[PDB]
Amino acid sequence: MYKVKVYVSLKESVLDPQGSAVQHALHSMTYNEVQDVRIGKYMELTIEKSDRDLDVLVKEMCEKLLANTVIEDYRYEVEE
Amino acid sequence: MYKVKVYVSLKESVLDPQGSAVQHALHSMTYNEVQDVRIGKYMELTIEKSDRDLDVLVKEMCEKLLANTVIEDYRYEVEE
Amino acid sequence: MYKVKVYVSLKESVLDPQGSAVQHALHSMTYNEVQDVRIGKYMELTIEKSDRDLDVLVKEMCEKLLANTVIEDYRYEVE
Amino acid sequence: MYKVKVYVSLKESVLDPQGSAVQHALHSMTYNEVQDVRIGKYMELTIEKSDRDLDVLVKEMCEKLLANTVIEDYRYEVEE
Repeated sequence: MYKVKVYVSLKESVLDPQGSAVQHALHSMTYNEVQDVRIGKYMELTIEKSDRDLDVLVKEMCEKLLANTVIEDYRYEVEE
Repeated sequence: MYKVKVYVSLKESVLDPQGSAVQHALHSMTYNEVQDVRIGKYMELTIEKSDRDLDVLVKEMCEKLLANTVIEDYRYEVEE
Repeated sequence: MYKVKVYVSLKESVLDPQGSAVQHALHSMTYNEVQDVRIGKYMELTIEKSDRDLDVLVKEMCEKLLANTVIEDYRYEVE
Repeated sequence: MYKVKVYVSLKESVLDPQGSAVQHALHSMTYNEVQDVRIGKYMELTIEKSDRDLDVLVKEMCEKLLANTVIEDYRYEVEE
């Protein structure tokens, strides 16, 4: 069947307090050449396949659960 | 400037309670064609080339903070 | 619009002289730490909203042009 | 060991003749929803770990062989 990977990232225009806290921790570890950190979501979905189209299925699952379209962009991969 | 995306997931010999809660959530929405859900971390770093080897720098950050080497695996991407 | 990236690669069970030539070339350039080289195909397509299923579209485009289903594997991305 | 993938494509300020040919064939196959086609190179390399920095290594292999510095762009992926 299908192995779909969905990547979710906060649109550039939005701020990321968690990513900044991490960056700070990295500076706290002397890894001070990290001028900025961004934290997103990564998902591996093993999809069978029903009377529903692959693109519609993934877009629906993304557009309403896996992601919050007013703060995060996404892209996805597929391989059988 | 190097853009460094790190992808951490969880060994395949490790359960993913978080992924399960999601599969269940997706099924309740009729997306019953999801056989499994693994949830991972995606991180975009912005590095300013220093006196430290890039591969050395990335390996250390992942191994010491970004990815728990005991229950997770990782890979990364580099771009200028 | 769909920015779509398909990746065609020779199956592991197939030999790749081109890759082995490039690897040799590298060795000549003193990079002997390269124990192997595989050369694949990278296509970046822009697809408009179609009445057809994206996965279905790509599979067909590969099976009959972008990929020789006899010696190559593929995968793809969508944005 | 290191599985290294280098992705060379062609700068966007350059035409992709090889792609237009591909686009045409697809349109002839009736797949007219194809608005454009850019073709690139995919390369999987297995590299022994050395004192050398992967980034430097890759950068160099590209500047002199894998990728034409004048008309192409590259990025890469690393996994142990």
